[PDB]
Amino acid sequence: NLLPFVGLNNLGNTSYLNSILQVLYFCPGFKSGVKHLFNIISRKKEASYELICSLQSLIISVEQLQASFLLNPEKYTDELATQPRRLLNTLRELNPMYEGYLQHDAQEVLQCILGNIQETCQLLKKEEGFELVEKLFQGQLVLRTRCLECESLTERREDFQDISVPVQEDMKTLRWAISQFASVERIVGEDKYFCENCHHYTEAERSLLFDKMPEVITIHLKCFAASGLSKINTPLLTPLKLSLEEWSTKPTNDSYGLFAVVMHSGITISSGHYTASVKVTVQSLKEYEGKWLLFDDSEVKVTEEKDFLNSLSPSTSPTSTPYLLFYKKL
Amino acid sequence: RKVQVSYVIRDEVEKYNRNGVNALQLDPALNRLFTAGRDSIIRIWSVNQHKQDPYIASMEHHTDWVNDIVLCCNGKTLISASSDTTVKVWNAHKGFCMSTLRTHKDYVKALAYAKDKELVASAGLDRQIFLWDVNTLTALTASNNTVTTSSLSGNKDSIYSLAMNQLGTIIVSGSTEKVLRVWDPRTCAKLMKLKGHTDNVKALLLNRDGTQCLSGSSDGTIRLWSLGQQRCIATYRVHDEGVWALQVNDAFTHVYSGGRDRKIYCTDLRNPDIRVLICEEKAPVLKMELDRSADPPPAIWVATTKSTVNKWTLKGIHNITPLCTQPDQVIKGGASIIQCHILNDKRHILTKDTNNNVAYWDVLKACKVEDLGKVDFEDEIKKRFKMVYVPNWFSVDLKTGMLTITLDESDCFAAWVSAKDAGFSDPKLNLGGLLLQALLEYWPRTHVVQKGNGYFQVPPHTPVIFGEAGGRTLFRLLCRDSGGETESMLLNETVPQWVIDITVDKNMPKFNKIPFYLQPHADRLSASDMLQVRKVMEHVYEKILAEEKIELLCQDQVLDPNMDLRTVKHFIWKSGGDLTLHYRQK
Amino acid sequence: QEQLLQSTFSVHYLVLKDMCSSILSLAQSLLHSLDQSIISFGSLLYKYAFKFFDTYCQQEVVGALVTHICSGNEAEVDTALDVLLELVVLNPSAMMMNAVFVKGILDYLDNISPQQIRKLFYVLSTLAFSKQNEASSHIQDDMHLVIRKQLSSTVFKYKLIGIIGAVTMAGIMAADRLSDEQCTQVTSLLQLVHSCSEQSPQASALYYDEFANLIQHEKLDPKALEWVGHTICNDFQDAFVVDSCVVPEGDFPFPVKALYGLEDGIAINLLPLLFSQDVSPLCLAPYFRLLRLCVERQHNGNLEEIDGLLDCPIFLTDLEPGEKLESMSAKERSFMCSLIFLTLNWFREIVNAFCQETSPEMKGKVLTRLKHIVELQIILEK
Amino acid sequence: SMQIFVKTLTGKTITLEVEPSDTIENVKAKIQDKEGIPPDQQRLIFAGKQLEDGRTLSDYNIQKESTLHLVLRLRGG
Ligand SMILES: [Zn+2]
Repeated sequence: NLLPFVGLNNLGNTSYLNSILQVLYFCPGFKSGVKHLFNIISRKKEASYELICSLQSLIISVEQLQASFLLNPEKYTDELATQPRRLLNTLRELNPMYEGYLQHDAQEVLQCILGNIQETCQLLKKEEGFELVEKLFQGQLVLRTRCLECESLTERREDFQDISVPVQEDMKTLRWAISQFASVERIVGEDKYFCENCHHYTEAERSLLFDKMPEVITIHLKCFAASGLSKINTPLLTPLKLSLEEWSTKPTNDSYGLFAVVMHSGITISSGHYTASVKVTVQSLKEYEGKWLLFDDSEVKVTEEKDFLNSLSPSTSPTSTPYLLFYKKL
Repeated sequence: RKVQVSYVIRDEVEKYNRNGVNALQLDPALNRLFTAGRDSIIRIWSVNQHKQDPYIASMEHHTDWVNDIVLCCNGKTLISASSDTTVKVWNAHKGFCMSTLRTHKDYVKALAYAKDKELVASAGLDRQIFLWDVNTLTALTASNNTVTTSSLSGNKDSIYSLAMNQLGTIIVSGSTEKVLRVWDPRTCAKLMKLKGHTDNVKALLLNRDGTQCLSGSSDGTIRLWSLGQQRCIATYRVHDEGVWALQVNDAFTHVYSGGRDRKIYCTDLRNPDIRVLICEEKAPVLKMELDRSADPPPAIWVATTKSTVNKWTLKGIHNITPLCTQPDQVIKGGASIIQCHILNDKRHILTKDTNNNVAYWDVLKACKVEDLGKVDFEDEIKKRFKMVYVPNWFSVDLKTGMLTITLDESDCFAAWVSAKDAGFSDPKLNLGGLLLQALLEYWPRTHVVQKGNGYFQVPPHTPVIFGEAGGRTLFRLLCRDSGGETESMLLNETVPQWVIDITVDKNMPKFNKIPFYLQPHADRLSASDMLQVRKVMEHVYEKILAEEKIELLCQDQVLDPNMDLRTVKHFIWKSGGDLTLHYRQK
Repeated sequence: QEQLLQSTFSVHYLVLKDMCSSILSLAQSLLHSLDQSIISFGSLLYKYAFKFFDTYCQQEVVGALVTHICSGNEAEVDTALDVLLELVVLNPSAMMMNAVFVKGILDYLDNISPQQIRKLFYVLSTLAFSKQNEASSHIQDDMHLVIRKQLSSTVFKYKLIGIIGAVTMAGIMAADRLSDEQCTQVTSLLQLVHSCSEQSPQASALYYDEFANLIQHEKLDPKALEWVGHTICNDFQDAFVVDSCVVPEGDFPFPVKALYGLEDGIAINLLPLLFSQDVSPLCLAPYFRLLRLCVERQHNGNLEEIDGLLDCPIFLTDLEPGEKLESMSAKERSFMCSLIFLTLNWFREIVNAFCQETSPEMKGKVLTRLKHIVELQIILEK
Repeated sequence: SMQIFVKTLTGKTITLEVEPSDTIENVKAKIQDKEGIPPDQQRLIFAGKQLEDGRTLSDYNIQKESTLHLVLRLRGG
């Protein structure tokens, strides 16, 4: 009954890292990129880099156990999984907060992993494909301010890796959440914009626009509120198909398809459990194409697409709150 | 909230506008024009062509942008709205503020007037619309200072324009809701919700009987509405950019419009094809006033973002190349300070205005030192750089086109400067404490008799303003007026404790202390920020003539003997830890 | 009296509601006392405030109780836990939305005794399964994950806390008043506890002790009893019970024989497992008690299935001192002293099982075992 | 002194008056005055990078009209 998909063992309050690693492993082009960086580093060494090495070791380890299970399925009975002990240890050196066995944010550890990959890429490119994070997860935002007195426009350029959107007002769909993010908003009253053309505090309209789009659109759901901090257990209506044309500087025909969801189970924000649900994109592996795998640490299940989306629906109240949505470019 | 003390560095008489003009009101009986300036001053001008100097009076009681003015009661009363969240009643014949209405919670942007009923409505960014009867407002006295308020409701966003009809039976509101809301001022009941605009509305007009409404919006379209049918009966698109000002004739057949595109057009309402380009202004048009002495109007007064107010003749509209090329009459305007730099001593400021002139100011004495002409502003900053560091103790805002200096409890007393370092001939001096004593010099409560701080004096005409931090103006007065009976009683209630401590109790503020490390170059010490390097030099000398034998180092650089520790920590140190100094024999 | 306090709140809660903060401060001070009359009144002052006041003062009541449970006093923690249980039973709907604060006590289990930990899990479990609404399902799956990450904890104390909490939850989960999907869900929880405690013998012993007390003192669904009895009976047979036909073999430094039989048979393979430790034999007694109770519950007091365990011999050495007590080494006596304790504990548990029989020869076997306990106990002092 | 924007948990933009020399502790304290979220529970994301405590706004090249994003920690394990 064991599926040919390697899970990850919980080393003690590390399902935040396991859910991220399973999403990153199945992310299109991430395994290919990390292999390429390892080749450059290994050749450079044979002629700071530990995180790239640790990622390579984990990817190979997952690959070999998957290979061995296919050849000899009788060798494994209870569960097929491996331990990211080396990768976890590297995170403790890079970030001291990971020392111990406490519970951590899944988006934060993904940010730490992706942030240090780009630093290694920049250092290697400085010493010298190389644009792993930038082509995959990094896009460009255009933030426009319109003073309501003089009607002058000011613009800013800012990069982004994830789109943090609200889930509540203070049913709703993902379209509403991105509207609350990038549609025009009026800042008034206590939050007046200081126009340097008027030399005065004025009301203004702020709108965000997508200029450059990455290969992977990460949506960070603010499933938490303040009054006092609490968790919002009601999800949005997450669609399988997403088009960011409404909020783009140029008209585009490029749509994105959902391929990974990171969920959080718990009634509070200070503790809980993280699980990942990933869509599957040798001959026996093709029977899982178009299906969703749920990664509950070392246990891997499989779910049909129509059943998985119903599990995400707010109508059937789920105990696992979606927290990160990953969309890949079609 | 916390009370802040602020004052304006200016001349006694500001004859000309130092910023743009937001509103215009014309008095046909006395031939007088009123300009609501962005420099917080209302001015009266004689529109008679004979007078080479049209200036009459300045109505200076606001502390921020004056947004709207209405001239009511046959030119005897003026109502004004301002960004300081207050509505004020003025004596338009003498030119003094009679009362202040503090019902609004945000900027007050619009004033509507009904001539027949003497009814005035004030609306603003707090989404409120209040109705006022001028006769009740003008009849207020010291004992009779209570008024019943009738406020319209229903508007879900900030109002930018307001209008009423001649008969006082229809009131229309324009806001960023992109819709027009109409009430009946008599019953305060909602009538209709006009829709069709796709942007903010800044201009509104109504006819005598209040059955048709003209509205101009930031979307660049003028819409004529029918209140009977509750629909838009015509739309006019004659402007490239948003329409900000509207004027109509007594027959309500020709509309005069101007906006951000700087062009003014005369369009016939019966047929939009007949359009006349009156002029092309040098700045975006904020407001226009029609000369209604004759029909058709002979001329129009135009207020823009510049300090100059121009009058354009309208002879030949009914008789693209503009009709006019030069304004018939011109009201002169001043210069607005647009750039500001506080020098390293925290006592002098270099400013650059809209005329590119650069001036040198003394904050402590609250006066201008010298005009530097059209010298490059950045170069003048470099030519006046000094290797000294004084902590920030004031803030500068240029919202009125003038120098306003704000003093806050957090950092007013952070700058201790020796008398020798300043121009006063050495005892230690606190710049913030000295300025506060000079601002409140005429206040009898500060007398124990000597007056002031005994070193300098701000000009007597300096407007001293007390207001809440990010709030409302508690009390405004001139420096020389603190001795009056009314002002002194008001000062006792508004002046906060942190100003009483220094100006009345004569207490001395804290002395900031900077600890530092002395180590031999190859024992933590705490000293005053003003301590010179010589004092540290002689301390090491006694530990082991002192000037000659000992050289102190920081970051492998030599320290000037006359330089102070405060300057060393700021420039040379370039580190986020306790300042370390290294001593070695010469 | 209680009735005066009950009547006071019942008809004049309108005026008392204005001062809920003042009443709760009075209630909290009363609970710090040492007399039961004062403590009982202070607990009542908490319960009546929760019953009659509004939502905001109810959160104050729960927050005040959580502070008492985290205070450290044995008297306060015991009393406040009783108040929490009463509030859950009385008004589960009001306590339903206060579960976040009650869940917060789990962060302070270090200064809470194991007896109070069991009670804290009982109120949490009975509150999570009080209703079937969507609010309960969030807490139900929340409680499962808290224990799931305690069962797998490397820290031994939290591993034991996970066993106590998971056995406690299964009691409410399988409590008889149960559909198949609930029956397999509680069964999966027990399979989780069994797997986690397999390695550690003392942790495995706690699982048997806690789960046996649940079978004895609680009435559960028959289907739940069906699975537990099946898995225990076969595992116990495979673990300890061995055939008497096959002679023992090994590298034992002692002669190994079958001892203490009565009157082709089964026997308890006690000694070789004890020697190999130089299921663990240390869990033989608590495990058999679990087997006996599970068999008894399904058959309603009938126990023919474990008849052979009473009279079966025990694989033991020549336990009589053959004038070699002084020559015995320290390792040998220490091993053999544990041999006597495990043999005595097995016989004591055997007596517990068949002490309620009626048949004459059935009773004589028990008395013979009772005689064996006494005489073998005398050998212990040697 | 400049003005920056912070998009809060509801997506609603607020404004702060900051110095280029202000530390991330100071910025987080300003948000607490406007939002009520304790600084230790605050995560500030600028241009895809989380602002680290102990550094200043000049380290990240944060200038006028720069937008920060405020999120909390959803701890799991
Ligand atoms: Zn502006």
